[PDB]
Formats: sequence, structure tokens, C-alpha cells
Amino acid sequence: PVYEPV
Amino acid sequence: KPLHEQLWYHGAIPRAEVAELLVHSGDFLVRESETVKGAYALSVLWDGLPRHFLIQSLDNLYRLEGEGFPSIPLLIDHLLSTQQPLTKKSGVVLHRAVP
Ligand code: NA
Repeated sequence: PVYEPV
Repeated sequence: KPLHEQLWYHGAIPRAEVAELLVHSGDFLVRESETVKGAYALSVLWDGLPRHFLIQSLDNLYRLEGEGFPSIPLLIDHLLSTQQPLTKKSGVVLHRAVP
């Protein structure tokens, strides 16, 4: 995982 | 002012250069996302780990979780001035705009 939740 | 004239905006920069620029917890910048077309990311060093938040928008308001702002600079200014967490779950806080 790289980006936080959207 | 233009996004590219903002203190904390670094444009399209490689990950190596983000990791070099974010040195202490609370350091942050805004950059272009490499993998999401046209998107911006808010990158913050937090507890030793780079954290990357895609800057979302809905109904012309930029936001990470709660109700948003008409521009990205207004969102950043709000986060930096209030020191409120970027999201409830993450607890990440902005402290220093990396120039
Ligand atoms: Na997000």
C-alpha cells in the first residue's frame, strides 16, 4: 500500500 | 497565487527526492501523483514513515475527509494553522512546509 484511503 | 508558486508545492518530483526532502515528523509537501492521472498528493513524514494522501475533490471542493475548501492552498492553510489531523483514523498532522 502507498496511498491513504479514498 | 498559482499552485506552483506555493511554498510547499514541488510539482512532479521523484520519490527519491520526496524521501530526501521530508526529514522530520510533520514535514510535508504537495506534489503531482505519478500513478493517478492529474492528481495531487500531500506527502507527510509521520512517525518515521512517509504518508501519502491523494487530494480529492467533490463539488469543486478539495478535501481529505471532512468538508473541503475551494482551493488546495486553502486546504493546506487550514491543516497547518489548526494542526488538526488529516483524517480521524490516520492522526497525521502538518507542522512544516518544506521549501
Ligand atoms: Na485522500
